[PDB]
Amino acid sequence: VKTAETGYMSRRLMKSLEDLSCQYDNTVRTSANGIVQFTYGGDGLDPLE
Amino acid sequence: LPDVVVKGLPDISRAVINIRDDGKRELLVEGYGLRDVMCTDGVIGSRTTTNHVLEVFSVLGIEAARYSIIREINYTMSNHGMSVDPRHIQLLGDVMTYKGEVLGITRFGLSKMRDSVLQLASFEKTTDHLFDAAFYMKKDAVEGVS
Amino acid sequence: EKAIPKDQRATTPYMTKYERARILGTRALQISMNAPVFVDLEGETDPLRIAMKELAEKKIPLVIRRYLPDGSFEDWSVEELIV
Amino acid sequence: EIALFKYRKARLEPGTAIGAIGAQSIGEPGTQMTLKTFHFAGVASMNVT
Amino acid sequence: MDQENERNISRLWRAFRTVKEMVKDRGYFITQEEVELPLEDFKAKYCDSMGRPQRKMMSFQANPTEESISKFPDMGSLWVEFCDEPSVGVKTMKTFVIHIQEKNFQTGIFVYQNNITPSAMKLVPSIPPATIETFNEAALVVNITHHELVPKHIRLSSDEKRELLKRYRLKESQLPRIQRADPVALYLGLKRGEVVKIIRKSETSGRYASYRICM
Amino acid sequence: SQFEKSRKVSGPRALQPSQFGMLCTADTPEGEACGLVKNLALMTHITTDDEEEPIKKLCYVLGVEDI
Amino acid sequence: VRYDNSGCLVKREDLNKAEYVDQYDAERDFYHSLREYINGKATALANL
Repeated sequence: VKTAETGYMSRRLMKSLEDLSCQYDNTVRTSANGIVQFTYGGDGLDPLE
Repeated sequence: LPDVVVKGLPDISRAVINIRDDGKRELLVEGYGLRDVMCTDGVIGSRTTTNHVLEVFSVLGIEAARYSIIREINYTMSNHGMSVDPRHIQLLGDVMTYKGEVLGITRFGLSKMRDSVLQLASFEKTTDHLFDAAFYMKKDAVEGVS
Repeated sequence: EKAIPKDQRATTPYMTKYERARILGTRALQISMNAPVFVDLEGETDPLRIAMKELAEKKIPLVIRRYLPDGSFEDWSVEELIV
Repeated sequence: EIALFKYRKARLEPGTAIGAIGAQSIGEPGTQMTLKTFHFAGVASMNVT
Repeated sequence: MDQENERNISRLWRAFRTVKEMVKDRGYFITQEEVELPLEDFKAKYCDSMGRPQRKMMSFQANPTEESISKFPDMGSLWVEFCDEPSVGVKTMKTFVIHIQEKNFQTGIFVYQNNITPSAMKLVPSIPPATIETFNEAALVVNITHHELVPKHIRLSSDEKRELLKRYRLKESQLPRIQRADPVALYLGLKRGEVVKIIRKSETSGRYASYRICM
Repeated sequence: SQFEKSRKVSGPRALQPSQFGMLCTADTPEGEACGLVKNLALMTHITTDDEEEPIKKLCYVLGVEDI
Repeated sequence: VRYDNSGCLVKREDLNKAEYVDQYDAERDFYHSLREYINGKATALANL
């Protein structure tokens, strides 16, 4: 029964966290340039690196 | 008559006092107040935290609602392993409440900022978001990836 | 709409991994349309492979226009950017 | 030199779709849930979700 | 019964602490003797000889502390009062509005007692320059700001808002919004178009600030 | 077996202890019909309604009164 | 350089804690942590 819910929470969470990218002024914004967070995580560090 | 209250708070089911690893005693209730519970003789109103996010939002505010939602997600995942490197949790706890109100991801939740009609047409209960978009005459500048 | 001059550039002087793949694909799409190369390539095919030889030598005649969200052009030539 | 190079490469690069990464990093550990009844209480005092 | 009059005077004393802390947080001159007075300086100062608390013996006036004048030229004094009846009708708040219009008060906050009638809420936009705030004595027992979860909210000036929007190259619409009738906003009295600064204390990074704008 | 709705079922898919020797405790399909489709064991027998008439007249002989 | 949100610089005796916590604070805190890590080696070398 888990195979019927393989992506239902991840697709609904993808509806809002989709058009967010960091601009060249180190600010993460939305598609309509409305700013949402001034620096990423309070420090601007990539959690991958 | 035999279910009329006498003394106590009306919106709390029960209460259990619990012992930690040290010699301290902490009570816990299962209610919904957080204002009349915080305004109680015997306890201190310095720190108390509930699971309900809207209960914190109605009493404490916007900025104290995101600081609880970045740790309630952190609590329901660190009890299994699976580190989700909490900057992701802080990004989740900021896109839900950057408008001045805590509204989640539901049918009435995707209408927080997205002016895009076709992005909002990728959800269930269709044939009602197109007609009011054609009635109120949305300008709908294409900017989103959807 | 205003173009930032060379002495007022405020962005990072490094090359992003997102702007390494687009400049390489644009160079490889130009080479596949019979553009003259500027590298001593060994005899081979696949313009995506001989565009990496130009990127490793830094002889690509392009620049990377970096737009800020009010119009702040900020030219940023490729050879100025280091890998 | 090592401590400055590993910090200067660690910043979040401009243009990273950081909403799409954060939306999949949360939902993908969500798809491995069994029942797993736990409790934030003593000897089976409360059933918490 | 005197048992209901021994601990219910500390219920109003703890709110009397919160009103002093709130008028201190606005940027008004208060001293470190009226906010740190013990129970011995409150029994024979505010209540009756029989044992009940008085009503009209709470109202005082606070002036700005000679630095917020330089930060804000268009700001004056307030006039905090206290109820006489458990349910405010007409004549007492008409006396309050005539008092504010008479003695040249730019604002004044009103502590309320038990339960709000709908005949008293249509008059709250009375004076277009001078606004008033309607609190509740059950919502002023505990203090919201230093709980565990509320960071340091700091109201900025019109000279500091101009420096913020020029440095980020923004407008007033891009900043994250905060609503009216919020327990952070009505504690500090934010108007429409005022940027507040928030100093968050996180774990992965530490201490960092952000900015909100009020609607 | 037939379901009512496939949203919040959660009940008729676990193995009941009351099918010991009646239904097969191993052979179930793997997929959407997991637990909804069952099998009989070896020594079982599904019965039929016989008469219902002489059993009621036999209880009255054994001592029960009419209602 | 730390600025107090209204133009010019901050005071010299206002750098530990203030109401003017700006950006570039995690970077200088990382620099102070690296200073503290280097100081831990010389302290052990002097104690040995």
